[PDB]
Amino acid sequence: VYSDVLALSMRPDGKEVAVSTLKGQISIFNIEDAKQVGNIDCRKDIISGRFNQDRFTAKNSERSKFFTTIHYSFDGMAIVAGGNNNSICLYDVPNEVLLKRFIVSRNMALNGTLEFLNSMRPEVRVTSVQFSPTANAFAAASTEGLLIYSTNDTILFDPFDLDVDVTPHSTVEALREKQFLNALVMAFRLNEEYLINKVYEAIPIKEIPLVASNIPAIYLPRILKFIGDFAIESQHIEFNLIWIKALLSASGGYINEHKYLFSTAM
Amino acid sequence: HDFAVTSSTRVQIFSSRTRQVIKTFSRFKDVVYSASFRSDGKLLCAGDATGLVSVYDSYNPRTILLSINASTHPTHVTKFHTQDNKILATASDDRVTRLWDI
Amino acid sequence: KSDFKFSNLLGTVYRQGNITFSDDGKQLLSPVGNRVSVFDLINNKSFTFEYEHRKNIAAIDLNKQGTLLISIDEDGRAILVNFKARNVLHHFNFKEKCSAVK
Amino acid sequence: QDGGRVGGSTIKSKFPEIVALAIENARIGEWENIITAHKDEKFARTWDMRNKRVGRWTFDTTDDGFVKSVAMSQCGNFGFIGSSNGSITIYNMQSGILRKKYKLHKRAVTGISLDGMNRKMVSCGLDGIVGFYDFNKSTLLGKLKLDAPITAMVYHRSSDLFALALDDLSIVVIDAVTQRVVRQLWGHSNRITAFDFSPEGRWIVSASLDSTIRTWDLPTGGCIDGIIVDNVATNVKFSPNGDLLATTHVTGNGICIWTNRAQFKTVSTRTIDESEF
Amino acid sequence: TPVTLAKVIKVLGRTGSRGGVTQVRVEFLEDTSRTIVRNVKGPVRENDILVLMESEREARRLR
Amino acid sequence: PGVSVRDVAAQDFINAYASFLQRQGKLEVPGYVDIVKTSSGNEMPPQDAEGWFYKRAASVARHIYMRKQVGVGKLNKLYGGAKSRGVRPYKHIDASGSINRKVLQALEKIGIVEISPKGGRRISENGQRDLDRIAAQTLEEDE
Amino acid sequence: AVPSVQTFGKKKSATAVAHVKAGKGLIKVNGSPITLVEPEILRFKVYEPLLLVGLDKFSNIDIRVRVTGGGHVSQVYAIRQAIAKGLVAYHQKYVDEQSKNELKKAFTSYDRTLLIADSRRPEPK
Amino acid sequence: DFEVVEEFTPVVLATPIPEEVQQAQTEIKLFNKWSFEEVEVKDASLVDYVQVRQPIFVAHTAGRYANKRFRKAQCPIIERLTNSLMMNGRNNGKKLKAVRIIKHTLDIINVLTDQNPIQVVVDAITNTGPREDTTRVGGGGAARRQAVDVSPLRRVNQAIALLTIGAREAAFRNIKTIAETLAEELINAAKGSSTSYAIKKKDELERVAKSNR
RNA sequence: CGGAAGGGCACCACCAGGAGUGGAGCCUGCGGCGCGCUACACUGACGGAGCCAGCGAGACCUUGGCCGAGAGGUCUUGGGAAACUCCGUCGUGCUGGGGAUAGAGCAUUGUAAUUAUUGCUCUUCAACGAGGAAUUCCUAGUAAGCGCAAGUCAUCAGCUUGCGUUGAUUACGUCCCUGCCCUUUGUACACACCGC
Repeated sequence: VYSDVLALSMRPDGKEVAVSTLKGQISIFNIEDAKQVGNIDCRKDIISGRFNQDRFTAKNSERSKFFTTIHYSFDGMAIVAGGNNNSICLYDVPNEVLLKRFIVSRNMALNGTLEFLNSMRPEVRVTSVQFSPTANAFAAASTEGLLIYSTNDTILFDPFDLDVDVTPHSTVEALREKQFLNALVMAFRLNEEYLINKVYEAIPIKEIPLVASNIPAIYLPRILKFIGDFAIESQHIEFNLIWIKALLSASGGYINEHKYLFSTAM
Repeated sequence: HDFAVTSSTRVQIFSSRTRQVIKTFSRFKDVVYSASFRSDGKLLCAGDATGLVSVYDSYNPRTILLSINASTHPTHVTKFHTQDNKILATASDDRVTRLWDI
Repeated sequence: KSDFKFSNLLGTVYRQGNITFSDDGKQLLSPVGNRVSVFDLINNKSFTFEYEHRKNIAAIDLNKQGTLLISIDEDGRAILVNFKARNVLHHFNFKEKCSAVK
Repeated sequence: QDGGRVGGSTIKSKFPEIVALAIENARIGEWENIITAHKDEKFARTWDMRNKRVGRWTFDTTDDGFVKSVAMSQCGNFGFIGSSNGSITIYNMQSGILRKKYKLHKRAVTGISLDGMNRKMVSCGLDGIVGFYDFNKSTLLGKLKLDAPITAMVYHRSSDLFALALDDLSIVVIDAVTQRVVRQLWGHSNRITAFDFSPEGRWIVSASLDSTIRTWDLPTGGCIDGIIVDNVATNVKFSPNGDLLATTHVTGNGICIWTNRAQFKTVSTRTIDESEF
Repeated sequence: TPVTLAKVIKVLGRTGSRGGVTQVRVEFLEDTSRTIVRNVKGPVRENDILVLMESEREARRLR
Repeated sequence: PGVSVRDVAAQDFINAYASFLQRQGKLEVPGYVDIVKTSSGNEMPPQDAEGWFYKRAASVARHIYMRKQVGVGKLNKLYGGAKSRGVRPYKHIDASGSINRKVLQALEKIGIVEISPKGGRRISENGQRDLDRIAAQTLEEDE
Repeated sequence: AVPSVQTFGKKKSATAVAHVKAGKGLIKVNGSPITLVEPEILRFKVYEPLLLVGLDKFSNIDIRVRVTGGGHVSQVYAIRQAIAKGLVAYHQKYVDEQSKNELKKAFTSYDRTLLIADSRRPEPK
Repeated sequence: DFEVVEEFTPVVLATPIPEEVQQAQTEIKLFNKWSFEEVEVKDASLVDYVQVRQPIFVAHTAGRYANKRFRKAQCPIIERLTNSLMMNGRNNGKKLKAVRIIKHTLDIINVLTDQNPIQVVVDAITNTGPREDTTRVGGGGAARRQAVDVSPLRRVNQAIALLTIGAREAAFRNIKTIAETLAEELINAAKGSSTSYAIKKKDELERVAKSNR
């Protein structure tokens, strides 16, 4: 590489490495070809911090202009990065951009927290980051402890392949007229937790196997993941277990052939 | 812009603006008899007095791109096809004409 | 998929200042350096408030009716927040270093 | 930078009124991060925020058409200038230089947006055609054609959903990934002036010359709220935190601000548009 | 002659086979079910395609 | 707009200038050009005996002008290739200083070059101008 | 003064200093136009960066390359490396780093040794 | 319909750049003379081993293809051919001369058959790679031959080796030269003429395998 | 003392290929054995043209000038290699690949015996037509090709050792053979595995 690598991580499938160097560029290599698939600059999207005992600015110093910790996501598509700086930056591999940037702490007691001072000591730094193997949250171990960001709110309208006639009222009407498969598909197309929950607990046992047979392969992963994240803290055990058994029975070969796609789900 | 002339054991390529000996062919043993270009203007074919014609690309005398053995009698006339790109015709002292594919 | 909220803080279950119990007695509020951690005892869970302060929290208090939370750092900077939604309502500035709130 | 002359008037007078505007924060203090498209001007200006000054880049259209629309990319490096003649020029902001040029509309381009991923770009003009381009490559993914002329476009990059305010008094919500109309909001009795998405992407607030401000719940596709204001609202936006509504009316120098009770609690979603009205 | 294609699925190690020759299990490309244990000579790795003049025969060890 | 052999190729320029010198005629070639050997390491005289002397003269002019001043010994060092002593391995052999000096004297008599202090052989101004003229000629030779 | 950047390319034992300045768009090597590199089969091996990235950039940029040491092949590889590095350095210093990254991506996609040397350090078993 | 304008001032350079150079810009060819598109491997099981995907100007990449086990499979096929060509006592270490030979050979292939030199090369390789072969089972002294299959990389290696040795053998002591003899070899191999050394040898190997399978 | 079972490693083994010696000439170490260098040509030879290195720093080198085909000599100054590449000639014939040897001529070196050595030139054109039996060596800037420089206490001057240049094909697996080596009290510490 062009300069001192100092952090490394590896695609969960096991084909690529992502290495952060001291210029602050996250290069990404393909292993078997030993070649460079692509790199992501990071120099400008880093909010360093000024020091009260410094003589210079918080921009023109390379105090923490690089990332000492990298980690992938478990779809292999995203990267979390953190360093001695004040920022935790979330990039994504395949298109070489940043999705998000969090600021670790606003606390002027901690040293590198002021960008412009208002007219030895505890500094702020992220010593190591990781995603979660449930891929709904990630943790960053920093000077102030183990911060844990999560998505378990899901207050967000993130629909998928909608169409004009897919509405919550239409889903309820589907339930009343007993096309449980159609109701579940429309529930996911809307992609809203409460509607998913309602239809899921609505459909009956003597018909679960038919639905599990007829769910489309696009929605196998989303349904598996939802069932898992619901069955942790839900009390309807054999409801969830009949569901999972029916799912595996109806579609097992597909999951075996694309194990890497159903990783977090399984 | 160019034309080929037969002579004693020698085939000469001349230009049009310059009208000078542009290319030299002397890899024959005896005097040549016929010279003909192809429709594509790359291959010139020469019928010699050995009964084996030599066809090769223009502007590359240092290659005998093809040496086709006709009858033992010396070959007289050799021509390309016009419409076709890859057929040749020859006539020798054997009173028989030969059609040849590359 | 690309949205994350600060949902928890692990380590440092208590850093400085007042510790309090909730009305129902089911929840313990602790001040961590900037933020406030809530430990829900009967359901065995934890939680941490999204908002931060500017310096270390110096005192906390919970309204008896279990609605409001005042929290003051070391310079009168006080933030008054709601629970049943977990949002910051206002933030006022008591100019001298507070010592206790009730 | 060349150190050459600027040829113009010796006395100072301010720019024409600012018609369109776009701004990003991803690279503040490093170069310009605001484009303003001025009224009846054949080029847009750059503005720098942290310096609070006008930057050193002017963005022409190279088509002799006024700048009807501008936009700017989430990475903060690209600014787009959509003419009144269909020329969609794409400029690089650090060096204020020209990088690309697109030509699909023959009427005035009235809205540009580029995904929060810098992959797809959507354009919408008065002639009634919407053009889905790729931006990483330089091809055309698709080209839809609605009924009436498009007035304006608001893009929500979290969910890849953008809404076009039309002339037959409708909003049309179209999603970029699958390239087709998902929702069609009817109800405004008059020209639609401004509209905007919720940070969570569940609501559209639309203000129209019937002195009305409505809020549509997208999932049910229905108006859950309608307010009759005295002065028509000439602009409307949310704060990135879904807790302030900033609106501007036709009279008064101010900017009215609104709090979000639905932020502090729940709100029923029952269509009530004609119900009140 | 009618030849057939196959995809290697697993190289079979620790079988005592003559140097240079290697055991291998293939599954036919045309129909994904049926699999044959063949021998190969060159360097071979998993998940590449290999040509059979015969389908019926199955390789044995080669001492 | 002002070119030079620095902008022209080597072989094309040498051939063109050699032809120009053939046509011009006044070069005063020596009488034994057709027997001389050009190197003790060579083993048969040059093939094109009619103008190889002119080709050598043109190459000398190119070398001097690419350089600035060169002696006959420097020319001999530059031109003299390696030999083949057979069963024993090879060793480096200088060129024909005699031919180099008839070339050099002929170029002085023509006026292409002028003499050079610190001892040496430099290019003359008129020769430089004519060299640029012929370089432009062979550049726009493409019509 | 004038914008100028200077880079080095290095094959086996060939060094190549590449000077880049804003100019009329000429590429000279050893005082001669680049169209006259020596081995004449590797003319395209050295033309690589220009046709990889386009030429209008070179139309605004002026380039000067001096080479010393190594053989024919090593010198050629040094030249191409020097040109590629110098071009990217200039685009980094005087124009947008957006185009810097596009250039670097295109170069590394085509052949990475355009940018980073292939230091063939040995291997003992 | 729709267009993208990328170049605005027509490109001029203070150093003259030949026109074939700007066409090479428009699309990379080989030797600036032949495109790689529509060059497909007419035989499955062997694509992803014979590589013509990524374009190349001259077959002189110095990439490290002998470190790991199948970087040969990642090499461009033409460079592999030229390297195999530059193989004999008096030939070692003249890659430039090998390149010249390959260039003249390609030109000659086009002149004789108009279609495409590189397509001809690829077709010849695919056609001439053997398909079965007999190892020498000692049997404890009863030396016999046993028929086994052959992996695609070995097929490619042997195809190239057969062609190269055939050309060198057929032009060792003969008025022909290596360039034209290689062209003849390649053309007849694409034909499957059975008059080429390569096809003859492949048939002999496969016949032996067929016999004592 | 012997046997069995299990596991590892190797260009003294398998497997794939490459390159040699052995034929001829030359040189020279061991006494017939063995090591170097030049050949058997067309991926060449020949002729013009193009030019790209690095190690090396204790009457001498020399830049430049004058003649001489060459070799060489004469007058003045101070203490940038080959293979390679571009065009041109040659063509398959022990021919132009190969230059042994022989003859003649031209200069240099010491010296005086018309002594010897060196270099150039002419003419003379031998063996050698790719090297049996065998046999050794070899996995990446590696085999092999090409030149240059120094002789730094041993060893080397028809040679040692450095440095630069050009740069591959085929394995990168396997214990099947040929060997060789290890183990047959888990000893240590969870889980699992194994169980004279």
